[PDB]
Amino acid sequence: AARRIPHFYRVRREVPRTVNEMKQDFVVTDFYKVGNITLYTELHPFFDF
Amino acid sequence: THCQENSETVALCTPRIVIGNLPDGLAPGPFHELRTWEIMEHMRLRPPP
Amino acid sequence: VVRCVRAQVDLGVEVRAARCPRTGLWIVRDRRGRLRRWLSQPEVCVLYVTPDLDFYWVLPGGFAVSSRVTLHGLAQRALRDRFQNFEAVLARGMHVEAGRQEPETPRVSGRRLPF
Amino acid sequence: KRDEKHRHVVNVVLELPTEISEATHPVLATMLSKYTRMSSLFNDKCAFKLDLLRMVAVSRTRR
Amino acid sequence: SLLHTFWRLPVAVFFEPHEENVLRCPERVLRRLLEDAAVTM
Amino acid sequence: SLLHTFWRLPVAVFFEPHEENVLRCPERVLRRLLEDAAVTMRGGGWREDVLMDRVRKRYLRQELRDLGHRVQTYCE
Amino acid sequence: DYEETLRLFKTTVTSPNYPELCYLVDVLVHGNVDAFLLIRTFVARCIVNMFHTRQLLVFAHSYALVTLIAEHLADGALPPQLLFHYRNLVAVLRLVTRISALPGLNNGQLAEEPLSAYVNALHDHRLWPPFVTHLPRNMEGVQVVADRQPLNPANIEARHHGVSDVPRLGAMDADEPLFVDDYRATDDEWTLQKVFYLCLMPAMTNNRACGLGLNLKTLLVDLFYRPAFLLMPAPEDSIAAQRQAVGEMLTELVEDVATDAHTPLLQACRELFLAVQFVGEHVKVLEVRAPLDHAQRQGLPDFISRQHVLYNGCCVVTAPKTLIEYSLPVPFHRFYSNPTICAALSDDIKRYVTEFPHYHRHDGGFPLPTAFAHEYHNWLRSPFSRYSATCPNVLHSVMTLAAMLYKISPVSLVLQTKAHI
Amino acid sequence: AHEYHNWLRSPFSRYSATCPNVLHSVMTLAAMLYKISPVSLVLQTKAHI
Amino acid sequence: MFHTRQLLVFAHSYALVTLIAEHLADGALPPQLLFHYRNLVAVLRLVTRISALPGLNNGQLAEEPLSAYVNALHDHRLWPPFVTHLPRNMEGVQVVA
Amino acid sequence: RARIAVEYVLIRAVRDEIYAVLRRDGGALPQRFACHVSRNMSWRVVWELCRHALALWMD
Amino acid sequence: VDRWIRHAAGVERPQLLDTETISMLTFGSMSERNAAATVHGQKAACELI
Repeated sequence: AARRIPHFYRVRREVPRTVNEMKQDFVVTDFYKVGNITLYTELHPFFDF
Repeated sequence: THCQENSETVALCTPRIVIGNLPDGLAPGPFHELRTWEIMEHMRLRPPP
Repeated sequence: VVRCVRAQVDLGVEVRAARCPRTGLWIVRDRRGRLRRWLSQPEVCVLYVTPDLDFYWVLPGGFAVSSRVTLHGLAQRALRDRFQNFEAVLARGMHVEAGRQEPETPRVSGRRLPF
Repeated sequence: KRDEKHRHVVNVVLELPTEISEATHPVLATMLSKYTRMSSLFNDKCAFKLDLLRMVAVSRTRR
Repeated sequence: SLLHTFWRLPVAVFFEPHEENVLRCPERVLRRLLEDAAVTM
Repeated sequence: SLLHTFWRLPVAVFFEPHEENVLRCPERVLRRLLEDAAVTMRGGGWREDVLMDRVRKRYLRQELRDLGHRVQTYCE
Repeated sequence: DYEETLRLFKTTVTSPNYPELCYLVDVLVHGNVDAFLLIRTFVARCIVNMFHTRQLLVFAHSYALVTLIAEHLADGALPPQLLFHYRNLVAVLRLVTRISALPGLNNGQLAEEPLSAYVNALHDHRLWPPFVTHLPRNMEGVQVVADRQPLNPANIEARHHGVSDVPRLGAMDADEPLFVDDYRATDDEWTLQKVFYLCLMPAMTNNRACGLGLNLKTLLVDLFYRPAFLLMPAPEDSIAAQRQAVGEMLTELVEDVATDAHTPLLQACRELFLAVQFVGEHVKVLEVRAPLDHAQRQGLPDFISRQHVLYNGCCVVTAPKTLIEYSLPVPFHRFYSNPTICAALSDDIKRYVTEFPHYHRHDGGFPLPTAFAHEYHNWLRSPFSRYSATCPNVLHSVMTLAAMLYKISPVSLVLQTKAHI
Repeated sequence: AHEYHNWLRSPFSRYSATCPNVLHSVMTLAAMLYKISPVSLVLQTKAHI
Repeated sequence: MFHTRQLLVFAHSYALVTLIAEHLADGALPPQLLFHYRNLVAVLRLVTRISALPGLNNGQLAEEPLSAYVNALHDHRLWPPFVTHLPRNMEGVQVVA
Repeated sequence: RARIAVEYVLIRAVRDEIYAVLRRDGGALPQRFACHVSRNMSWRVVWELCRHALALWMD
Repeated sequence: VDRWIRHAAGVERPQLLDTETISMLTFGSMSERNAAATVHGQKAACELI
């Protein structure tokens, strides 16, 4: 696969965004609002879920 | 507005596409300046290079 | 479940199966109860195998290669000792009565005291 | 005999222009002595090429 | 290539999610997918 | 009297599935292509042989290394 | 006052006209010290000439290049401001590893680990720099994965130099045998390499750098096969005759970057040809499967931790124009994955960017391949790449990355507590 | 002369006359091109612009 | 014209200043002059950084990306008044003569 | 080798069972699963995807 | 775009029928579900841009 990484971009389909990338986009104050979706993932300060 | 067809005066509606299309009486220049400085804060460029 | 656009196959799929009341065709569902919806996706393909060892191979559109799995070309004892479901002996934590509700496993702890 | 495999590992395998003879190149003789001791890897001749290139590099050092 | 359907006249659908979804990807998506199947071999 | 859009139900006409609405052959050409892809598997890989090659090259590599350890400590 | 050296670093890393041979000399030397001593005056003339024609300071992409320059080239024969600049870069390294450590309370050790490797991840040997040139000293829990089994038998790691090892040169694409130059990295230079490749580089480039490698087995064989290299003594009548003698490719590579008024071109390419005896191997993507320390193992003890590093590769800041037929991009981390460079190198990635223009984001939102998609198992999560694309180019914005690498262990809580942090 | 149907309206040209020659004043022309789509109206305020 | 006058030339074309900042950047210029064109393209990159919202625009609702809806400086329908080459994608665009 | 090979040759038996039954019917497989279809859709590409899919399952 | 905006605004898809549509014209419905618990009583806040 170290050689074959052009074969991954041979396809024309995008990647789904992960939850941790879906958490970084929220600004500091509305993160506690119901407009956030990934609050049910956030459970512990020491462990991502 | 009222567009002028061939010996005709008709009404004409057209979308203002961007935020600068508002008149300065409703949204002035220094408001745009301060908005850009707010955006420059938001991308951590409030001291510009 | 073989997914060609991502080149990822699937090996263990548990699925519930039933028949429609109106027609004799099959309906597949999740083991929770959710309807399995991969059959609409055209790029994917699926292979179903039954507890009485029948065989389906469904490309999208519900059309199915249908057969039985052949195993007469394999020896009995090799298949019997290579993999086999296991019947348990009685140890600490299980009931002497069969089919009773099991209590908690012994679970020796690296977190608590041994006691 | 020996000459056909030496002209292989000089001209056919190594793709050397022939005017670099033996007498212009002694470490070439020290390398063809061990190049002929193996029989595989004559498809990836560029490995042999850069092997003799690093050999003429390491021989042409003042240290 | 084209299938032989038992029911002659076609039928609409209410498109329930509890109904199995019906092959909604059009022909340009199938063109993209044949390109993906050609390039992944 | 104005052209406002409203939420209509998603209507798309299809064919209800039956026990004999059969999918036809792929115009006899990919039928033949799948026949060639079927019959070419009589000569080729076997997918259980490769593990035997893995353990064989592993045993060959370690055994020649033990032979080198033997012969290097054979000339004291 | 390390500000102007960091300004020069920012203007030499974000510059689009970086000279091309800095990457090839980086993969050529592999940070091997006597290899650097052989090529010493060549790179001295190179950095002096290239700095005088253009205010960028070259070789700044590699940690190994700048540290060998500052340790061995420091005798003289250069204008002293450049040596001061390199000494300020290593002093910046020293300052941020003083910040990352706890100099107040680092007495003794625990479970045969020093306490400073428990509080911040810049000192643990489990975390690796993305651009590894030599194996470290400490591989206790570490599993190095080139293929299906990890390379725990230590006998598949050997490489000799200057002996004409012909089978390893034919096995430069063989993934299973590993070839290292038996200079095991100690702990402090492991910390400095982790600083340079984890922290300083993306903080200066705003995560616009990339990582690539060369197909040097088929690159040098049409780069040194001209008989001016082979029939060297142990010409120079005109520069055009040297140009046709050296071949077309070496002309625009080494035109003005190393040819001062005292040396000709063919002399300089002979001196760079001296260093080919340490050729190394192709680029590999290794996977580190080390678990955590014993403190953080107390929660989720079966948490393996995968971390993809590069071997024999080069951190790059631009697309090398004349090496696109012999190079290949490896976006393998949320740092060093610039979609512009990977678009410029390979064609299908450029096709993927032109069909999905929203993947031009430099903040780690670029899709990594499937063998790098363990972002929950990575040591450096998406907050880091989210932060680094918009951080300023300031020394405190450098040291803030080492600040965010403070570990969450109970002993790190004790240590940050007793220092009132 | 069809100015309503034109993409860039009049007051961009009216602001650019007395616009000072500073780099931040250039960015005012950039951020005056924020579209007024409903998708822009949720994308702008999500970063509290 | 930077020595006997005090104005840099070819500052009225993007298509000029990119080729100046890239292909005249390989040599044959005092780097004081080159850093002005480098600062020009850095200014342009800095101000197209402020146009989109790089912390938010990761998605595709249509063939257009997310960033082409927030600002007009990121969609293919908006054209500069001076062109040398046609754009890559002209879906909603039609040129007329 | 046989003790490893048992399930793999069972998989091979399944694969040429598929091959024999697609040679048996002539290649016109019927429907057994309840999902609606569309006539105005090219089935050649989903047939090619089926071939590629059974290939990838054998790999 | 209706699938994206409603998800971005946190609004579910409209669920209705033909006999439900005519009954919205005459009377309407209690389409908004009551909250699970309200300590502040009922709520009302309108909008005017």
